[PDB]
Amino acid sequence: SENIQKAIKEMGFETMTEIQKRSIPPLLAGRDVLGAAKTGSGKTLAFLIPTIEMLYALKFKPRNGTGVIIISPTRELALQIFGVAKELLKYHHQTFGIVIGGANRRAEADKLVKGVNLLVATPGRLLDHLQNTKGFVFRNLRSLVIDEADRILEIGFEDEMRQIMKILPSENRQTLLFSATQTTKVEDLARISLKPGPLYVNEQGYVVVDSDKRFLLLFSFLKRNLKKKVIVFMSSCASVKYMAELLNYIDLPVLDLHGKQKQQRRTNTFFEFCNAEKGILLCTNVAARGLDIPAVDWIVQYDPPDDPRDYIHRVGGKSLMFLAPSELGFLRYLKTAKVSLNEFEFPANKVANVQSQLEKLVSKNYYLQQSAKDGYRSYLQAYASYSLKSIFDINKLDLAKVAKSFGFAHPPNVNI
Amino acid sequence: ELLGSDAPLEKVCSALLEYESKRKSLLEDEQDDIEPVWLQLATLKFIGNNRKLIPYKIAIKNPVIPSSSEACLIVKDPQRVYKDLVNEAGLSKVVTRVIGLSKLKAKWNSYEQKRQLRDQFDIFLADDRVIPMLPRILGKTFYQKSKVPVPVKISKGTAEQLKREVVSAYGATYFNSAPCSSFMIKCGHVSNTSTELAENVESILQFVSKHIVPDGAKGIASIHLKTSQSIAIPLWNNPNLKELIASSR
Amino acid sequence: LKVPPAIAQFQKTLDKNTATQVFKLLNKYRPETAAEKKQRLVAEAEAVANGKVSKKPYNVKYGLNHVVALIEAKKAKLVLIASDVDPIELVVFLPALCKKMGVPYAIVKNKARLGTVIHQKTAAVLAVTEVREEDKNELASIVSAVDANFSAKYDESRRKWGGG
Repeated sequence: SENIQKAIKEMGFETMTEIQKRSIPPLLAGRDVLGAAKTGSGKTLAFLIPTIEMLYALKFKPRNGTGVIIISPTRELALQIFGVAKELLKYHHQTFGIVIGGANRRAEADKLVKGVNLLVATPGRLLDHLQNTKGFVFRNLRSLVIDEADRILEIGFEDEMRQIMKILPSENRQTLLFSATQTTKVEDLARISLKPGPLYVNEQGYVVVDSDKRFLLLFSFLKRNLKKKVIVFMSSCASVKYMAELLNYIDLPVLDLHGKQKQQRRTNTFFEFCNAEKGILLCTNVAARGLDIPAVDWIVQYDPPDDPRDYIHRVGGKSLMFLAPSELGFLRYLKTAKVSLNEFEFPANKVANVQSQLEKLVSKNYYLQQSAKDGYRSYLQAYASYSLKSIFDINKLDLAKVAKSFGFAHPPNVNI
Repeated sequence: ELLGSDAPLEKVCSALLEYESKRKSLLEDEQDDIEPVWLQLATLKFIGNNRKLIPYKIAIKNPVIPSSSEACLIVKDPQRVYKDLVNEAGLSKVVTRVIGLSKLKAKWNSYEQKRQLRDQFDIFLADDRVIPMLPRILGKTFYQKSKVPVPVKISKGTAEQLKREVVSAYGATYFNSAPCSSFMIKCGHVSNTSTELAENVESILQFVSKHIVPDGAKGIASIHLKTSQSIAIPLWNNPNLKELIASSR
Repeated sequence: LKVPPAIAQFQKTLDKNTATQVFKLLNKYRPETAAEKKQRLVAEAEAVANGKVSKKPYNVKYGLNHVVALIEAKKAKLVLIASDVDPIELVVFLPALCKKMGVPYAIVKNKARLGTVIHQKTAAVLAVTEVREEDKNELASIVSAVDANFSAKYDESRRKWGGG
């Protein structure tokens, strides 16, 4: 429809990528597709445009309930997809929503009973709502989308995914599956979920810094390297938004791949950063997943990555890792991966002692305090959803020190 | 020529560059700090009646303070007017913080607070009318850890004067007068080459013989060139120092 | 008679010297009187009636519901509990709530003295939440004194049944 096109051209998207060649046309006919693409291929548009067409085709309304369920393994990936679906449904009337782990479950129940046509869910939270939440209308389910199926299986949601398929209706329902790698578990899940006869588609540096000094070391490092190119990887978009806002508030102009959750602005910001010889850009791992890394003097891993296997291949100018002492177990995993590494040493004298002033600035401003809480809460929730539970254990993490890095005198009250 | 009717410069200063270079023998935070050049001066008679807690604005053409060093400006009340003037002069990247005298006296009272403020900047500049107060308020935590506020005259309060004064303040070496017969003056670092170092030495010597030594260069006993750990190579010796002291006393 | 430890703790109050120093800081942060508030508001009224943006005010926090909510929010730096509240169960939990929230607290004498700071006849509890930058060291020294003269002192005595 024209509303789809008017929304698409708003994002500045022209032509159409290679993976969508064997997915978008056949999927528009309502046939099950077994997609398989690498990272950054643009699958977000692949399983959203045809499904949004099908919402418009059936004239779905909130009284009808959920029609499309999209499953993502992590909070950040689900939130990124939800942000894209919001952009695609800009000129629509079909309600959209997201349910994720660690979020306000009571608030999600109030939103689900009202009627969310396009639901982006996580395997852990969706099973909780599908079994307990009352008034959640999903008998009219028509499309099911699974993204990064292998990631879901490795996380440990095999049991949760099995109950989802047994609970959700299977008749006259389109189903999808996307996986970078095809394993035995991925194939087994496809056989029990996808319809028969589908259309198949086909050197490291680290700094051992405590949590309370994580930002102070980062800020001092960026002041020193103001005459270079810096790109920093974070664990969340909310963490990206807050640090970018805070750094601009302390006379350290930076750029972020967040903007206003506008896809066109992120591409514009990245294009400007690549063109500029000097500058600093902040982004999360998922936003930079599959993108083209320009000639950058420094790459900084401010927060530990949620996909260590993908990160160790992406790295292969200089690499930096902000590793907490409680996360020193990641060093042993690096040896098992057979990657050379060196330890960076910094003097405590040179670190900026602006923590007292940082807390005063955050407490005085409403929007800085609001952003700081959102960044702190999202960082903790992303931490609790890490694949490496043994290495990045949230319980071992000191919450008092962490909140100090965000500009908090005391740890704010965030749940999980 | 002024000091002893002779100019034994250039050769000694150029040789000192190779002398320290021969004595050369992973970390994250790095800086362009270089070992300072210490110009030792000995005077036949004491040059200070009492401890003077102000630096000497020895104008120089090769600055010893790099432009990357942060600056802190201390002004009289109100601080808002001078804060606006600093911003309008384009000195935001240089003069990072402007502190009114009343605010400096009150909001920085603890020794730890004074030390934190001291370590937050590389050079301190103060209004000439508020310089006599800084002996108090700032205390020993400032005047002993090589942090002596600079008496910058901003009385009329205009942008062009601020730019000229700061540039003059940055492009100058300073020395705190103390009651003794020997002292050291910062002439530069290894980054400055031999000819620029020689120019700094002669300019300092002219200033020292003018407004520091009461009897001029004739009262200079000896002078040597030194670094942090180098030998004090004798730049020049007075041919008549021994008899001058005997006759004077 | 024999009294429980939660009521016995109110007989061990802050010493005269520390209490006198505490009220020197409190008297800098008294709330403005009903008259001073009216004068400030009418002054801004004339600037509006004829023709024409401030800082956050600074004062000591008072009120039992208000202060308990500030302790639970960890917003209070110093909590001063009256020693003679007529129903004792009004403040009998405050030392325990302040211990749980890590709030430096003291039991001071003469609830009337607390009320005088706030221009009231009587106050059950006063709380200093956040003071000006000039008084950061004065409040910090008081909190250290309350730690030694009230928390380090007694403590073992507050867990014993008093009286008898």
